[PDB]
Amino acid sequence: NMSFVKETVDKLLKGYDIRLRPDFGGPPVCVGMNIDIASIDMVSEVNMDYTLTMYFQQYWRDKRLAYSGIPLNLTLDNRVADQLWVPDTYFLNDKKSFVHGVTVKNRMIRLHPDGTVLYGLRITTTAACMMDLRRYPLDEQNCTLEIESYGYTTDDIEFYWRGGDKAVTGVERIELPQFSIVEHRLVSRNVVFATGAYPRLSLSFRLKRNIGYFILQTYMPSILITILSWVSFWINYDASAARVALGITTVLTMTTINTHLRETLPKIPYVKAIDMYLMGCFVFVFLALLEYAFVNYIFFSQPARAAAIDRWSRIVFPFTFSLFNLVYWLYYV
Amino acid sequence: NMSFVKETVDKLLKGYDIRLRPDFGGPPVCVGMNIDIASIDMVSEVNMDYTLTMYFQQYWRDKRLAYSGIPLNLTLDNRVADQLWVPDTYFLNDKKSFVHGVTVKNRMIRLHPDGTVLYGLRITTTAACMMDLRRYPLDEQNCTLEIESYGYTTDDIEFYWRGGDKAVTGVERIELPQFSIVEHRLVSRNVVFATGAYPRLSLSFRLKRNIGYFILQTYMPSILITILSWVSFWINYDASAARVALGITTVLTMTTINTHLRETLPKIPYVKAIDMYLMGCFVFVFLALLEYAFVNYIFFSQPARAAAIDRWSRIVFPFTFSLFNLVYWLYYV
Amino acid sequence: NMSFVKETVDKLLKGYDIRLRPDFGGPPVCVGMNIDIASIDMVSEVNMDYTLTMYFQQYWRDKRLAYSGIPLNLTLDNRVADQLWVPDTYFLNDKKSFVHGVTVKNRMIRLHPDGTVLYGLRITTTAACMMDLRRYPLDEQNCTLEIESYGYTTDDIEFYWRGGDKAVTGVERIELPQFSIVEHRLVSRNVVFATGAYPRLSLSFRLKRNIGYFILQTYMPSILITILSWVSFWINYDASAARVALGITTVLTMTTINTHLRETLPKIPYVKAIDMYLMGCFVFVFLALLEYAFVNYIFFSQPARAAAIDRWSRIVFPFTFSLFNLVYWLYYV
Amino acid sequence: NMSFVKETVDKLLKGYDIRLRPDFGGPPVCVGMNIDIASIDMVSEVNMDYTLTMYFQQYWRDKRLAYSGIPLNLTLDNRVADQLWVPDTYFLNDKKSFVHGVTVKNRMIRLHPDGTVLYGLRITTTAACMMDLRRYPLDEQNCTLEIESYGYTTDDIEFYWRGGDKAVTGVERIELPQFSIVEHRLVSRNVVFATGAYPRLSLSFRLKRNIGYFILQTYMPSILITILSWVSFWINYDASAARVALGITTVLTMTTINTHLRETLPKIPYVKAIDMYLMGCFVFVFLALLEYAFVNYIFFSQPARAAAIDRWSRIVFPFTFSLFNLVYWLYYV
Amino acid sequence: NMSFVKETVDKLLKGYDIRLRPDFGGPPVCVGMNIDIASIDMVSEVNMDYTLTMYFQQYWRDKRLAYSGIPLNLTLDNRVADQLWVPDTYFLNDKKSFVHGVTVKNRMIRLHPDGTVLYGLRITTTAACMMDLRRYPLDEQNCTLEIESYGYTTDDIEFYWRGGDKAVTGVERIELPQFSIVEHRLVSRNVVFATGAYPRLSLSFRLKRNIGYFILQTYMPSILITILSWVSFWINYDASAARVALGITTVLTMTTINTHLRETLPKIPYVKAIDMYLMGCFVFVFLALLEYAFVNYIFFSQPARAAAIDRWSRIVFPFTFSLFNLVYWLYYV
Ligand SMILES: *[C@@H]1O[C@H](CO)[C@@H](O[C@@H]2O[C@H](CO)[C@@H](O[C@@H]3O[C@H](CO[C@H]4O[C@H](CO)[C@@H](O)[C@H](O)[C@@H]4O)[C@@H](O)[C@H](O[C@H]4O[C@H](CO)[C@@H](O)[C@H](O)[C@@H]4O)[C@@H]3O)[C@H](O)[C@H]2NC(C)=O)[C@H](O)[C@H]1NC(C)=O
Ligand SMILES: *[C@@H]1O[C@H](CO)[C@@H](O[C@@H]2O[C@H](CO)[C@@H](O[C@@H]3O[C@H](CO[C@H]4O[C@H](CO)[C@@H](O)[C@H](O)[C@@H]4O)[C@@H](O)[C@H](O[C@H]4O[C@H](CO)[C@@H](O)[C@H](O)[C@@H]4O)[C@@H]3O)[C@H](O)[C@H]2NC(C)=O)[C@H](O)[C@H]1NC(C)=O
Ligand SMILES: *[C@@H]1O[C@H](CO)[C@@H](O[C@@H]2O[C@H](CO)[C@@H](O[C@@H]3O[C@H](CO[C@H]4O[C@H](CO)[C@@H](O)[C@H](O)[C@@H]4O)[C@@H](O)[C@H](O[C@H]4O[C@H](CO)[C@@H](O)[C@H](O)[C@@H]4O)[C@@H]3O)[C@H](O)[C@H]2NC(C)=O)[C@H](O)[C@H]1NC(C)=O
Ligand SMILES: *[C@@H]1O[C@H](CO)[C@@H](O[C@@H]2O[C@H](CO)[C@@H](O[C@@H]3O[C@H](CO[C@H]4O[C@H](CO)[C@@H](O)[C@H](O)[C@@H]4O)[C@@H](O)[C@H](O[C@H]4O[C@H](CO)[C@@H](O)[C@H](O)[C@@H]4O)[C@@H]3O)[C@H](O)[C@H]2NC(C)=O)[C@H](O)[C@H]1NC(C)=O
Ligand SMILES: *[C@@H]1O[C@H](CO)[C@@H](O[C@@H]2O[C@H](CO)[C@@H](O[C@@H]3O[C@H](CO[C@H]4O[C@H](CO)[C@@H](O)[C@H](O)[C@@H]4O)[C@@H](O)[C@H](O[C@H]4O[C@H](CO)[C@@H](O)[C@H](O)[C@@H]4O)[C@@H]3O)[C@H](O)[C@H]2NC(C)=O)[C@H](O)[C@H]1NC(C)=O
Ligand SMILES: *[C@@H]1O[C@H](CO)[C@@H](O[C@@H]2O[C@H](CO)[C@@H](O)[C@H](O)[C@H]2NC(C)=O)[C@H](O)[C@H]1NC(C)=O
Ligand SMILES: *[C@@H]1O[C@H](CO)[C@@H](O[C@@H]2O[C@H](CO)[C@@H](O)[C@H](O)[C@H]2NC(C)=O)[C@H](O)[C@H]1NC(C)=O
Ligand SMILES: *[C@@H]1O[C@H](CO)[C@@H](O)[C@H](O)[C@H]1NC(C)=O
Ligand SMILES: NCCc1c[nH]cn1
Repeated sequence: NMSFVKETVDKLLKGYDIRLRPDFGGPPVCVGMNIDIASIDMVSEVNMDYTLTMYFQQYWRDKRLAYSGIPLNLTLDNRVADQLWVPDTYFLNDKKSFVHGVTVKNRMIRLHPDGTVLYGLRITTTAACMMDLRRYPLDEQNCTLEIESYGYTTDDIEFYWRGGDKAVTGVERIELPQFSIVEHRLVSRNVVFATGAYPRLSLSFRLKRNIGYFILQTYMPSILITILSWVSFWINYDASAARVALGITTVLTMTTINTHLRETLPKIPYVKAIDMYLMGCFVFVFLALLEYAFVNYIFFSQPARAAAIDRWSRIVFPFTFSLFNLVYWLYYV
Repeated sequence: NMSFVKETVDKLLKGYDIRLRPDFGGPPVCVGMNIDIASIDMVSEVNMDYTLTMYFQQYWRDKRLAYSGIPLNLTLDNRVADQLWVPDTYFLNDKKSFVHGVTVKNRMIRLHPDGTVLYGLRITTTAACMMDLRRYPLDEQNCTLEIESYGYTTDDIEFYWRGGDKAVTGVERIELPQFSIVEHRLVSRNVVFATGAYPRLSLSFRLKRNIGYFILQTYMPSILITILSWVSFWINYDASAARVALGITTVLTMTTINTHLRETLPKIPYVKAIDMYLMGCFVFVFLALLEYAFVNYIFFSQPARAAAIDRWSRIVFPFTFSLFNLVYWLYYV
Repeated sequence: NMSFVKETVDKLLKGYDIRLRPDFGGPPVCVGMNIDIASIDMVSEVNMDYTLTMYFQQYWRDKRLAYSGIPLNLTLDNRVADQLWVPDTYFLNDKKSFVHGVTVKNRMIRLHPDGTVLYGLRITTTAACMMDLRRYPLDEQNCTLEIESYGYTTDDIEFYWRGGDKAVTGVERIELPQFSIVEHRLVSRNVVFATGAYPRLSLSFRLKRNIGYFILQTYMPSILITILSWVSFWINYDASAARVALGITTVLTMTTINTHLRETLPKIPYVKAIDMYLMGCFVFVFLALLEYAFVNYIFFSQPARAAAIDRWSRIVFPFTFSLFNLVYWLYYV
Repeated sequence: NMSFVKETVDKLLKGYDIRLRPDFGGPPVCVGMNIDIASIDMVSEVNMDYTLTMYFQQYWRDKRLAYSGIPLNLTLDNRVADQLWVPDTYFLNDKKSFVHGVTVKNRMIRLHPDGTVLYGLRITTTAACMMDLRRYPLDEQNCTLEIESYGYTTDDIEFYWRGGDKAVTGVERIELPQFSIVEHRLVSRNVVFATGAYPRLSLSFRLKRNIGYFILQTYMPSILITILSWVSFWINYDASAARVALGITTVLTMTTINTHLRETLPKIPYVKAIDMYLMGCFVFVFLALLEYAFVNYIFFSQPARAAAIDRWSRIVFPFTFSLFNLVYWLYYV
Repeated sequence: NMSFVKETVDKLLKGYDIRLRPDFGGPPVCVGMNIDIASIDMVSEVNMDYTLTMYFQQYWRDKRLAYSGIPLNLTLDNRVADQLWVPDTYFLNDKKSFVHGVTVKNRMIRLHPDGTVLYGLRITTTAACMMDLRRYPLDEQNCTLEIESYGYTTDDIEFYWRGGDKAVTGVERIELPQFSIVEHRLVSRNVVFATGAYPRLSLSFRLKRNIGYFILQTYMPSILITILSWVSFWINYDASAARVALGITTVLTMTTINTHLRETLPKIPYVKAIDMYLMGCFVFVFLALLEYAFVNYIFFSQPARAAAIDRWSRIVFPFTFSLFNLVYWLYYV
């Protein structure tokens, strides 16, 4: 009977003060939370933030909304949520979050006979994640979503994960093009500020970055250019022009590769591992050119010593570069 | 008689409760749906999403809105839609969507004497499509648009296509630049979540990326540079300058092509077939240059051995390149 | 008497029903439309759309608003437009449009003694224009703005241009940095959909691109680089290093030019005219380098043959390039 | 007495008709405008528009709001501006303007005992400024802001700058990194349209561009490269490789500079002064290389003629470049 | 008893007039402001602005809201903030600011028994901060946040930091990668405009840029290229091709590095210190090439003088560059 249900809803909402929390002046209202992660849209190191779309649901108990005589759970229209009390839950570290509004506001209100209220939203947020990219791209990020009550202290509200360790779902279905979610954690605690103690929930992901693309697109050209520089040591004895032309081509190619690659890398202004590796390759080709210059300078007066120096460099350069490569791949793994 | 129509409408809306679905507590309301796709703006591989503009239409029946004495269809102003009940339909896999509002909100409400309601919106949505670019650019994508009620379960609402396979129209007129609509499919089903069973409609497009410019511009340069690296072998000593020029040209052109195609392609992190093809061609030409360097170094010592190495390279390099190309092509096509 | 005018307006708006169109259940209400174009902000080929700012004016006759005793055209505050029926006019091919709202909403309501209503808005609309860049940058586009009633069919409303071909003004004052408006047309007709017949207005512009910037930026440097690559023919063959360096550097310059210019071009899936010209220049310079390689290979055997080949090249390359330029410029113009 | 002030304000607003302008049916209302420019955020040549943040104040007299018994100016809350008549003032040439809304809407209403109303807003407008970049980067631009009534005509409203030439303040404190505000002018007039005459105010700035950055980073590298190209003439003509490499690498460096400058400089579909200068330098280096080619071709038969041509080139090329620079700098300054 | 609290609140708001400030026509209302800074999202030199997120809390006393019988602080729902009077506080140097509204408007209202009101917001604002980038990338910037009453003068409202110097917290926790916060200052004063005197609060940060990234990616390549241009000196002057090619290769590499760095570095329209350093390095390599040109011109007639010139240059160029670098690093540090 629609008229009877309308009468019940009007009776519930009449004399109902939306400005007062449930059990005002009494025990805090326990609010449980569920997060169904639809998808992690993207992760950006330039802005150091990740975009996250989720179904965020809050469960609590408002005795003023308890009804009797109806053996049903009333799934009301979303607009009635504007006439109820809802927790002032906000995301601590978000930068731009919104609730989808097509074709209507993605909002669900479900009343229960015992006064229990379920309130669901579909939120696309952009949470800030500070990233330690000193080991980029061989890095590992820990990005968290923080949930807190904005106004009410722990004396008026409490947050708990509804469902224990399985309160957050959908993480296993996330397809991140570059990262792999190694682990996710749920944390509940109380934080302290000048006004008092606030409840706090935290959903943490550990993202591990794939390195195949960097290996097959970033390091390999530099290694090949270094080998091409090494080729110079086995070019004639008096090729004062062809050998220096090969070195010139090597240096110009190294500069072009570094410039274009840094263009194809995030513009974050601090030293990274790939920057160190490219600097090392540049220093190595520069040292090869310096060795050629010194050999050419001493070639006319002491040809035997020049040839000996060239032969010794033929071994020293690959060995020193391999030592540097080993210490680099062991320092960053 | 506008006065009589206005009185009838006022009687219809007097006592109407938008917080209660039609036939509340009884059978679920069957909501039929039509989509008329105006156009698809773009299918971005970088963000893995596609923009779609459509004339979404919902058809249902609310017996509270049935009117008598007017043997016509009441095409009311869109604002009356705020005073009625509308389903909480939302697109499950959208990242941003809006209803156009110029000059007025693009919205149509039509009432029939038997309580039938037709509700039209003009919606532009950026729906997420997780592409698979392993076989890029010869891959075939499948991008879907999902439609699902938010709050009401199957006990309160049911979805179906109004017109069978003719429910969605305008697909054949989609002017996609880089894709072609191979086939569009309409699916209806139910999905069980922790909160119950919900209806689901799906509109899926299969897109075959046009080979075209990709074949005509990407693989051919690499093949030609490999052919040049081959023809660099049939060089005697007196034409050594020409061989040096050919080798340097091959290396520089390969590097420039690699950088250009890694800068002017959708910046997806993970590797793909084209990347492996380009790296293989680079490796082949680099190894050809290394072979020339070894031949030049050992030419003075044992010219017969150097000539034998040159001839064996002439025999082997095209054969190995052809084997690599065939295994790559049958591994991806 | 301001109070008397207030009483008259209140009497006009007392009992007025916005949800019902004028002449409801009778002849369709004729609406005459004027457009005063302010400027065309941009015409993006990347997004294939143009931004257009205009004053959109609608003219109809709602006899429910007819008043007597005040021989003046009542210019009312724009907010009263929220209390009147206005046509659900929308733009068929827009993507993102809005009405400026600073300092107030750019909206104008003017009532006339015979019930005539004039309703003006200032609209900035991004209309999609699916271009044809096969002849880029010598193309001639045709971009249209489509105006249609959303909910009401031709039985309820009938659009027409108020003033004939003079219904659209401000075309001559449009300042397009790149294009030049050749012609504009106004079309009025009816279009049939499954929901009935709808009025349709179309405002079409034909835009002709200006090629001077592309002439100086691209077409001249490519020609100069090709002519410079032709220099190697006059250089004596015995100076192998000079010709090798010239060919390699011309190839590298052409590669850099092509890469930068393509990166400054959209990713449409077909080859434009400028791409054809750049590819032709690249082919010419690469062929000159290969011709030098062939001459340096065969000069040891038959020096007279090599000299004859060079003397033939000095005529063939300029003649072939002149023929290529002639066919390219005649084909596209 | 707060209650007495509340009663007076309510009596002022009781029976107030916001739909009618003050003194309706009589003399037009006089609106005096002040602008206090906080900053000019940016100037963009790509979009040809400038961002402008201002305090915009309007002064008029509505005798319906006159009150007695309170010898004080009533600074009311901004929300009361939604209950008062305000002029429909808009900016004729803006594209995206808004009123700031943190913490509250930046808006001020001040009522005077004689009924005078002062209405202040904080507006950030992106105004469209057409620019003549024929003399970029040596150009001087003129950017205007147009203020006009939308609905009311000269028979209903009249604009005048309040304070004469001191109406607009804050101009001297504007800090444009690239421009310098030479002058600003205030103009008041009437514009005729099909709907009658409308008041119009215009605040115009004349901005002169700073050229130090363009001298350091743009002209100087080109001049240095052109000078470096002349090194070829002071090298012995038998060293074919050295001079060929010099000419071709100068051409390559000039191409790199030109392309990267075009990428960095704002996009424009026409020819600028800087482009003319770059093309001139390119022509000079191209002619230097061509002259060297002529010398290398004719040196064997007539070494005396080759030496004479080299001496004439040494005399002419610096002289011709100096003359070209002198005429270029005299024409554009 | 929640009904008692509801009655108390209704009595508080019975007849409350939001349009009137507390003690209207009396002493000015003291507003104490606290700021809890969460993070600084970015600091931009292209736009000269920084993004700041903060908990902004205002403290004042409204006697109209004083209540008795409830010995507790009433933390109300944020929506009640629309039913009270709040200061028209705004930020004087902001460009785009908003209050986060997920899952609700991040806003807090707390009423104290003595009528004291605490009103908190969570605000993200893009505050303009003009920068003196002459010493970039070794500069120290000063960015200020200005807080002022928009409509009320010092006769009606007074701003003061609440808690003394401890009014702003969270500064030490700001994680800026590129910059490093040195000192933050709080200033309180009154400014005088044409209308009257307005209160003003200012929060100033002094940021110091970090130069390690610039040193290891922007200065070292130039230093290495200059050292290579030096090593060009030790080649005997007879070899024209080698020295000429090395000098011009250094010039071309310097130009490419400069252009790609200007692309990667911020695009500000005026001169910095890095630009002067790059111009100095370019001048050094240019002078090295010119010196070799002079030596190659005079080597045949004056071999002793040419040898002496080379020997002297081998010490002069390193010494001159060392002096230039010492001057540069002492001037800017
Ligand atoms: C990314 O980085 C963040 C930190 O920046 C990590 O978050 C931390 O996660 C750990 C768990 O892995 C948290 O440690 C746990 O804190 C709980 C809360 O402590 C508060 O409340 C208790 C009372 O309930 C107080 O006693 C305490 O002082 C705090 O006020 C504890 O309840 C947990 O205790 C668990 O272990 C102990 C033994 O050590 C047992 O006795 C307990 O029963 C229980 O099992 C625990 O200490 C830590 O607080 C988090 N920090 C923050 C800032 O959130 C993320 O985990 C990381 N990401 C990933 C993927 O790891
Ligand atoms: C892009 O990729 C998506 C998948 O990711 C494809 O979507 C699938 O489309 C197929 C059809 O092409 C769907 O298969 C159909 O499912 C219907 C629903 O079945 C569900 O419900 C029933 C109970 O009602 C369950 O028993 C069942 O397990 C499912 O949960 C079926 O009714 C269909 O059956 C049809 O065929 C059978 C014979 O095979 C007949 O007996 C039936 O009468 C009927 O004709 C059918 O099986 C599939 O469910 C879709 N997947 C998803 C996840 O929705 C898109 O098609 C693809 N894009 C393109 C262009 O192809
Ligand atoms: C950019 O491209 C668009 C098309 O994509 C062009 O728009 C077309 O413009 C032409 C006119 O130049 C339009 O053709 C005209 O259509 C009118 C409307 O037809 C409807 O109404 C009539 C009855 O009035 C019906 O019979 C008909 O079936 C339609 O329902 C016609 O009235 C016009 O008639 C012309 O020809 C007849 C002879 O056949 C003459 O007697 C008339 O006097 C008149 O000359 C005409 O047919 C066409 O419809 C437009 N296309 C679309 C899709 O609307 C733009 O012009 C182009 N841009 C530029 C700048 O040219
Ligand atoms: C950027 O470029 C714009 C133009 O595109 C410049 O704007 C022009 O500014 C000049 C002033 O510098 C304007 O000229 C003045 O116009 C006034 C208004 O005239 C109108 O209204 C009067 C009635 O009030 C009518 O009679 C008249 O026909 C117009 O309809 C005049 O009052 C001014 O007259 C003054 O000078 C004359 C002599 O020239 C005297 O005889 C008068 O007594 C009086 O002293 C004057 O003519 C011009 O109108 C503006 N253009 C436009 C389109 O409005 C900007 O100045 C420029 N930017 C900068 C920084 O300079
Ligand atoms: C970034 O740049 C801004 C400026 O753009 C700097 O802001 C300035 O900060 C200084 C303090 O470091 C301010 O100077 C202070 O002004 C106060 C206000 O003076 C007015 O009001 C008093 C009465 O209260 C009048 O007497 C006076 O005439 C003014 O009308 C003073 O009260 C302060 O005095 C304090 O210091 C002095 C010693 O310097 C003591 O003798 C006093 O007893 C007292 O302790 C002081 O003079 C200045 O006004 C600010 N400028 C602006 C425009 O706000 C930032 O500091 C800078 N960033 C950083 C990190 O430094
Ligand atoms: C209405 O809500 C109640 C409470 O959530 C539902 O009761 C659940 O019923 C399922 C079995 O159907 C049990 O497994 C759960 O444990 C019950 N919940 C609790 C808290 O005991 C009830 O099913 C719902 N009814 C409808 C029609 O939605
Ligand atoms: C009101 O709308 C209904 C539904 O579109 C119209 O009924 C249709 O009439 C056509 C013939 O004109 C039939 O082919 C359809 O099958 C009918 N559909 C239904 C659902 O009945 C009806 O004609 C309209 N009213 C008027 C006066 O035209
Ligand atoms: C709460 O206080 C109100 C107002 O005094 C009173 O009417 C009501 O009866 C009280 N409720 C209880 C349970 O005492
Ligand atoms: N243009 C009227 C609405 C419509 C057309 N097609 C589908 N819906």
